Amino acid sequence: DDIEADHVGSYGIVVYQSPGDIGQYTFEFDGDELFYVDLDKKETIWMLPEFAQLRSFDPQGGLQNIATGKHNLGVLTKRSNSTPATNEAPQATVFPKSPVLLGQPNTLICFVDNIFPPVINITWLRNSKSVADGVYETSFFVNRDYSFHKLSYLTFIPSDDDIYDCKVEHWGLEEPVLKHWEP
Amino acid sequence: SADSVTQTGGQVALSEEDFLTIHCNYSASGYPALFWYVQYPGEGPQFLFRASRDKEKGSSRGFEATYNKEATSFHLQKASVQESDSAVYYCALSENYGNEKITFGAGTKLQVVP
Amino acid sequence: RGGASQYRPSQ
Amino acid sequence: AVTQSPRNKVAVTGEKVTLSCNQTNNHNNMYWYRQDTGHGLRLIYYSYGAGSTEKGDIPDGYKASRPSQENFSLTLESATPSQTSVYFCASGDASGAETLYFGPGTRLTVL
Amino acid sequence: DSERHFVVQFQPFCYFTNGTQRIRYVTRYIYNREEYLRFDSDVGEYRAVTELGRPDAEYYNKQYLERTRAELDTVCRYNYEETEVPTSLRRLEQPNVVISLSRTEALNHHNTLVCSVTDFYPAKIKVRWFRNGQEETVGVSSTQLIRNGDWTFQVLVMLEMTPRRGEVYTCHVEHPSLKSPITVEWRAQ
Repeated sequence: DDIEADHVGSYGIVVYQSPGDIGQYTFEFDGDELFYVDLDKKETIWMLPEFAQLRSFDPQGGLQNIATGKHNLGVLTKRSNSTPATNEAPQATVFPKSPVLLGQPNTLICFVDNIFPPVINITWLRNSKSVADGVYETSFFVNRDYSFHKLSYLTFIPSDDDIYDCKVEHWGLEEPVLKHWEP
Repeated sequence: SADSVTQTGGQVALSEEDFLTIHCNYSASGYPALFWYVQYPGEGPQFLFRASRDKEKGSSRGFEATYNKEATSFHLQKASVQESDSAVYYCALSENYGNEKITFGAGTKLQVVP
Repeated sequence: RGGASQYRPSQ
Repeated sequence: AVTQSPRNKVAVTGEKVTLSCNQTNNHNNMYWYRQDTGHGLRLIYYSYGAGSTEKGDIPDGYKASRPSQENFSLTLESATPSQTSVYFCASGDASGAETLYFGPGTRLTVL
Repeated sequence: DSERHFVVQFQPFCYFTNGTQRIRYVTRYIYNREEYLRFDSDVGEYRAVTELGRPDAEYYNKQYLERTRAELDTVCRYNYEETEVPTSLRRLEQPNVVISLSRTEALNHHNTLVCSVTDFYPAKIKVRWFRNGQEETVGVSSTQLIRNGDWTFQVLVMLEMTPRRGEVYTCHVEHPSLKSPITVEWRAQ
């Protein structure tokens, strides 16, 4: 069923949700995040800074299409007689970016798939304590089944006495789910 | 520089049943959609037609223009003007950015003599 | 500068 | 139809002036242009929807408000002679390469 | 029922084949996770996918047909030639290659060599195992290619083996980013 090609560019994916007027505007190329537009700062945030020096995108295009999202989400909601979205339980998988070496700076990656709707909290735990630094995450990527996936990154130094957990909080989960990981 | 549209000087005078041509060349950084608007006396500009890509022709009420990316032109054409065609014609464009900011030219005044 | 596919409005 | 208020207005330098625009087209986008000899039409401010205000190409000396879908005002806090012009309001359906529906304009002269 | 959540999704797709010689432009309109309307350049117009899209089909085709068809050029082809060519299609990140032995080394005892190939881009790559300069074909397996999310991938390639005196095992890696193949050696002590 899936369409095949050498490359796939998604120039302007719009995700608009209610309540809360929640929006995301992104550009994808071959599955990777080119950028997302920060709607509050009206700024295009590039995944790879080096790219922004050779290409660009006016955030206004993001604002415009996001506005149309707000418009279409209302026409469609009403048209569906308010059929709400059906929650899904997301799944997390934790792995290191590169081979783990004692005392060698590394990055722990938490891949979360089957996210729907696209609202979630992904945080990290070290020795059961939440981490607040060196944590970054991608935007919501689109999936063929229209659910989403997202990845969170945690910089850390491999150690024999350190424990890690990727915590995922979502409406489709009764309690936050912890995906454990140890070197 | 910012996108701009350049069209024939200021005022042109024709006789009724003459053929009409109003030039428009554009300087754009993306791949813009092109338009022509007409402003009759005491009114605001009103849409004539658009063209989104090279070789596409827009038309309305006898007026037409073809998107020519090679010469970056969108020259207005009209077979035989009438006195009521007297007005100000504007060339304009919007970018493929999704911006929806429409940039206009300086406008060209057309006087079709009775 | 990049172009973007336009989300078209309904109704 | 798009209607502007007022149609005519004479003001003095330093005066606070506000031009009003109303459209019942149910268009999401609204814009404010000024028209001047040699310049054609130049975008001052525009809006993607109620509560939104985006600067155009020449926002300096101006401010705008989109308190609702139908209305979009342009305000000249401190009128200067350079702001003498004919202001035009337009609405559009925010569909890429959309067509604009203009009002008949507002002639403003700052003496 | 305040906990009712609603959402829309607009998913545009520019499918490129053999450069821009062939392009398929698809636009999907989604409510919650139901695609109800879709434009497909191969089809040439908008088509309702579900009942929900019935009300839009006619309006979209009457209003946006030409403009949407033209984006195959004004968005897809334009973005590929003007923005992808100098960035995405130019990105070359060389893989880092290291070898590890799964179990403690016991001469003449079964074991597994793991070649970790990480941080490379693009995704297309080839990893081969060699025993004393001879390619191994049996006992070779690999994990799934992993998309790290930062424009790099990784993969683990395993070789079931038996360390013997003087043997030299080589992990061989070919990738567009390498002018020459990377070879890492593991020697049976």
